[PDB]
Amino acid sequence: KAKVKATLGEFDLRDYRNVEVLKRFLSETGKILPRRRTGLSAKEQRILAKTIKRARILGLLPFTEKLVRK
Amino acid sequence: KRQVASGRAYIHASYNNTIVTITDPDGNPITWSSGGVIGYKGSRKGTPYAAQLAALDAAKKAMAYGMQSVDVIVRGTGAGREQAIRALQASGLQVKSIVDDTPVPHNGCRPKKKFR
Amino acid sequence: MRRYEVNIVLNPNLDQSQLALEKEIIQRALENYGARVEKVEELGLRRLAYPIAKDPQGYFLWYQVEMPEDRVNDLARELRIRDNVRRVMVVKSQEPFLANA
Amino acid sequence: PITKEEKQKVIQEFARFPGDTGSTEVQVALLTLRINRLSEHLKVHKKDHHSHRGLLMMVGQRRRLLRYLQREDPERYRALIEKLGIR
RNA sequence: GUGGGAGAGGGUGGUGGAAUUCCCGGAGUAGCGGUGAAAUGCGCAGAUACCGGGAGGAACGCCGAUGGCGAAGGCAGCCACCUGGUCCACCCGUGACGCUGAGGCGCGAAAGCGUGGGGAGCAAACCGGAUUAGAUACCCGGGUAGUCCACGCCCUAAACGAUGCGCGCUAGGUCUCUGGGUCUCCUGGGGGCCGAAGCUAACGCGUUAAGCGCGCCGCCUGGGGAGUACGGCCGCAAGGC
Ligand SMILES: [Mg+2]
Ligand SMILES: [Mg+2]
Ligand SMILES: [Mg+2]
Ligand SMILES: [Mg+2]
Ligand SMILES: [Mg+2]
Ligand SMILES: [Mg+2]
Ligand SMILES: [Mg+2]
Ligand SMILES: [Mg+2]
Ligand SMILES: [Mg+2]
Ligand SMILES: [Mg+2]
Ligand SMILES: [Mg+2]
Ligand SMILES: [Mg+2]
Ligand SMILES: [Mg+2]
Ligand SMILES: [Mg+2]
Ligand SMILES: [Mg+2]
Ligand SMILES: [Mg+2]
Ligand SMILES: [Mg+2]
Ligand SMILES: [Mg+2]
Ligand SMILES: [Mg+2]
Ligand SMILES: [Mg+2]
Ligand SMILES: [Mg+2]
Ligand SMILES: [Mg+2]
Ligand SMILES: [Mg+2]
Ligand SMILES: [Mg+2]
Ligand SMILES: [Mg+2]
Ligand SMILES: [Mg+2]
Ligand SMILES: [Mg+2]
Ligand SMILES: [Mg+2]
Ligand SMILES: [Mg+2]
Ligand SMILES: [Mg+2]
Ligand SMILES: [Mg+2]
Ligand SMILES: [Mg+2]
Ligand SMILES: [Mg+2]
Ligand SMILES: [Mg+2]
Ligand SMILES: [Mg+2]
Repeated sequence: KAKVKATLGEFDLRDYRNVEVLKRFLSETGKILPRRRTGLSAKEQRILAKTIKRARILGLLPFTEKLVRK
Repeated sequence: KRQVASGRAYIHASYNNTIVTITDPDGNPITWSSGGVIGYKGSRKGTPYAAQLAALDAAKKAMAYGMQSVDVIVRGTGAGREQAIRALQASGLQVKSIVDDTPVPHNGCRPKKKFR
Repeated sequence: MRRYEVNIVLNPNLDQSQLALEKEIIQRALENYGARVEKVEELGLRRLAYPIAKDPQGYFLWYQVEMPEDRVNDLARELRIRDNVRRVMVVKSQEPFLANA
Repeated sequence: PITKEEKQKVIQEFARFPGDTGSTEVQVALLTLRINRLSEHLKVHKKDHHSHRGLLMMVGQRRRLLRYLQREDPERYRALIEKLGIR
């Protein structure tokens, strides 16, 4: 399986406004993805988290979702 | 005395019971059921069988209102949390979609002693 | 005077007399708190991920600024007191840390 | 807080000669500046304990560089002290 | 000094969503809850389940780690401001300015105390239901102090690495956080795991020493009696030294 950053451009980890990309590090549900699946370094992930949570308070990213099938 | 066509069907499962409410596409219920609604009383209510029959009884009771397409919402976990969706599938209701909506806090409330 | 970024998300449904009004009021705020305005991006109509003030959408603003520090908080208070402004997020500017460089 | 403008203005104020960054004088100047900042910050905020410890420390340093200075040249010490308003 | 950096380090103000409880409304019957089984309890004055709206308190899911910061206690949503500690590079400045530290002073989880707020969930005491030979307990249903905040006391702890601080010296290997570099790799600085020499009663410790040394502080001297008594000091008290 692909890790996110493996398929991706050279992109701001610090942009909370760009949803197109930030969406890719969310799960099927609103959950921020483990490093296992984001292929991100330690620092990187740590920044990514904070930029997500920002974006979330801005209504751009989902705080939580609902799971389909089941 | 509604004739509701398509509709939502929620399944709330616990370790103590299952209940199913069936409802209209804007959210108001139509009929419901539960392990205690049909025969069972004690612990017996949270068996998966009881979950089945609750599912069914509510779904036939929905036939009476004229239900056909149903969208499923599921909340909780218990035995026959699944068995209810199994019955509900082959019930004679065409299942639109299943969903798991189980509510979880972002960690706000102290739990009871049984829960930590 | 430091460099910040003001995000404003306000009620979508506005018409023109209205929208130009709240925008000029935001302006009168920034002038009044000593905020030089380096750039603006008006994104506008956008689909929110979750309903905000009963409404599925929002209208989007972004302002780069240089303003004195001890004001930024009060400036944000006054920016919020407006009814139609549903979120204000002010953020200290940062440089762009990249990835997959 | 303390920016390079302010910082420098003080170091060029207390240097023993042009170019000196680390003279005893300049260290006690800069110290004493930071000290004053912080004790103003705890004029409010009496509940900030960790900063307070920091200040006990800062103070400790200042006092040591003075103790030294006075041992070495008493005169330049009296200078430093009146100039800074201390002890 | 300069120039970079990482961080739940502290303080102050704002603010976001999830969830619980409650209240208003809709639709909707006969149960819900709960347990090994049950019963108290709640429900026809309409509950549970479902939808929409409001109010209020507390705590911050995923990220999250075997991670980070802090002198310790301890510290996790986001934002801003106020502030502490620390690390690397540059080799620029002072020129031994150092280490430790009896007393003192300050910090010090939780519970607890005082005065005034607050009160959702939880919950000592308490009230009930069970279980049992009995149940004063566990298990179930309620519930007050408390938990929360402001200010002032209290000063304990398995306050644990059960390992005082500082410095120098003594194979490596492996995982890792964070700097710098000519970036299979080197080189600082933290976190772990194996293991040289050595140590150790053993277990184990082993460049994060329990090894080889030096400095300084604390402490120990069979068990019970006993952290008791008397005395002093602190404390509103509880009680502490
Ligand atoms: Mg039951
Ligand atoms: Mg508003
Ligand atoms: Mg912090
Ligand atoms: Mg803080
Ligand atoms: Mg009602
Ligand atoms: Mg009754
Ligand atoms: Mg009754
Ligand atoms: Mg209330
Ligand atoms: Mg975790
Ligand atoms: Mg800092
Ligand atoms: Mg030199
Ligand atoms: Mg010389
Ligand atoms: Mg002492
Ligand atoms: Mg205490
Ligand atoms: Mg307490
Ligand atoms: Mg009290
Ligand atoms: Mg309770
Ligand atoms: Mg009894
Ligand atoms: Mg109880
Ligand atoms: Mg020793
Ligand atoms: Mg590197
Ligand atoms: Mg440490
Ligand atoms: Mg190391
Ligand atoms: Mg190692
Ligand atoms: Mg050996
Ligand atoms: Mg070992
Ligand atoms: Mg050593
Ligand atoms: Mg030993
Ligand atoms: Mg003793
Ligand atoms: Mg004896
Ligand atoms: Mg005692
Ligand atoms: Mg005596
Ligand atoms: Mg006494
Ligand atoms: Mg007395
Ligand atoms: Mg006692």
